[PDB]
Amino acid sequence: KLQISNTCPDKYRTKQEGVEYPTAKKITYYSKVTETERKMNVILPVGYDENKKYPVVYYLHGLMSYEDSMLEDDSTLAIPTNLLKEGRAKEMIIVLPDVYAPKPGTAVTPDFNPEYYKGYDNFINELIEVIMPYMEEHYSILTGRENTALCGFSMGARTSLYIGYMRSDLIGYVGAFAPAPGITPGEGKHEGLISEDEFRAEIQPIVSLIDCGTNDSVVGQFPKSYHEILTRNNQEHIWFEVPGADHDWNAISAGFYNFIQTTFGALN
Repeated sequence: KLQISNTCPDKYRTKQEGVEYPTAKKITYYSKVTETERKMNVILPVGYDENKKYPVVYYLHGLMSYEDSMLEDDSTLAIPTNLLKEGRAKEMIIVLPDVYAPKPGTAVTPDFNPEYYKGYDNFINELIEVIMPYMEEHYSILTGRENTALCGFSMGARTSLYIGYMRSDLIGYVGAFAPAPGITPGEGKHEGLISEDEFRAEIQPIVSLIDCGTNDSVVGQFPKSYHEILTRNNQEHIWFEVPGADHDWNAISAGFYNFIQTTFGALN
């Protein structure tokens, strides 16, 4: 079945000569959840045909530079196309949200702190009440958990795990690349979104995947702790480490490379 690569080969995370890659279009929309105008990038597949329907991956940034964050390295645009060429991924639509979606009147400046993190926690409502309906009503998409993936980096990865397990009925594929502390209680001090024994779902993700560099200076051993908790709870998932990598694009690209090989039935 799947052969997990601890490191992403350069050929897949970089744009190859003579290959066409998809492009991002920035969408401005209104959110009834934040009561503000917001933005997201939508990346349609090459040769997008409105007479076909496509599965969707939502890819969540961490504390970086909002919806453009995951375009800073070419792995996001390159990996799905490069796999597709070898028959190793499905055609898909990629959405890059602005994940910081605080309730009205509660926005604070970015801080590695639970108060700022509340706006990431609220993204569950932005995704389900605003962005998913936006995508269904503006693009030719396949709906349902078998056609819906959610992945992210750092605070975006914590948020992907949280939404992926709390709403596994909507999300079939969950990818967490170096997830941040605080889904569960841990030591600043995180009181936890949920208890360790609560970190599970009544319906399993089709694929759940977590990676981390072995030298991550920002989230440390918290991804491994999530691996350990999910194991204790028999929530099957893929866990792997990226040798020598820090909180960086080597860890992210290895995560996205392995994740996209699994999404939407690509392994058959």
